[PDB]
Amino acid sequence: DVQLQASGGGLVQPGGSLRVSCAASGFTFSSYHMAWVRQAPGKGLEWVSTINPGDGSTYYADSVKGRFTISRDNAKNTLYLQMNSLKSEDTAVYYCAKYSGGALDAWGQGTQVTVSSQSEQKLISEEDLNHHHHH
Repeated sequence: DVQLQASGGGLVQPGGSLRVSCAASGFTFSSYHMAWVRQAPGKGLEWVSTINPGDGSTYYADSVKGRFTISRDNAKNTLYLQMNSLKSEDTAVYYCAKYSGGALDAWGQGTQVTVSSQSEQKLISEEDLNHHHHH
């Protein structure tokens, strides 16, 4: 009936910030209930945050109320989340789903989010510079 897709996972450091999103297709956010779930190596998925259309009543998994930020657009069909104050916990796969009782079903694709340290490598071997050249 309703299928959604999530992505935008990146590599951050313990205490950074990651902006992930989930483009749904089938209904409107400012009318239906949605949430952001996560699944670490294996696990069984966990509802991190849930947003309510209209007033704005927000609910979290408690251990993420002051960790992740669940927000969305009333006219764009998308679910965004801010991954701040990491602690090797955010490292998992997040999905977006509609609320229908007290648990999420998760129909998203699966955004791979990971947290590490000293991973600024990118391989250049040609001086990245900054703006000392514009061809």
